[PDB]
Amino acid sequence: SSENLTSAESRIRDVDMASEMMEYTKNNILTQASQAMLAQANQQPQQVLQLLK
Amino acid sequence: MRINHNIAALNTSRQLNAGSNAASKNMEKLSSGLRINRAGDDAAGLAISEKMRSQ
Repeated sequence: SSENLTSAESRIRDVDMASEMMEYTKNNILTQASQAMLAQANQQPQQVLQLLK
Repeated sequence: MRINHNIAALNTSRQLNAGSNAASKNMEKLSSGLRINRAGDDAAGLAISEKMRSQ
C-alpha cells in the first residue's frame, strides 16, 4: 500500500521531466522572438528624423 | 519521466526484501534440521510434537 500510494502521489505531485523541458524551451524561444522584435519596434520611430529635416 | 520517485526501483526493493526473508527462513530449517522452529511454522505441529516428545 505504500508503493501503490507513492506511485499515486508521484503522478499527482511530481513533474514530467520530458513534457516540462519541452515546454520550457518553447517559452524560452517565445521570449527571444519578442526580444528580437522589440529591438526593431524601437527602430521604427527613428525614421521620422530624416523627414523632419 | 518522473524523477522524485522511482516506483520501478521501489517495487523491486520489496521483492528484494521478500526472497531474502524466505531464504533466511529456509536456512533456519536447514541449519537446525527442524521444520518447526517457531510456533508460527505449525501451531498444531508444535502442539503435537511436544506431546510426542514428552511421550
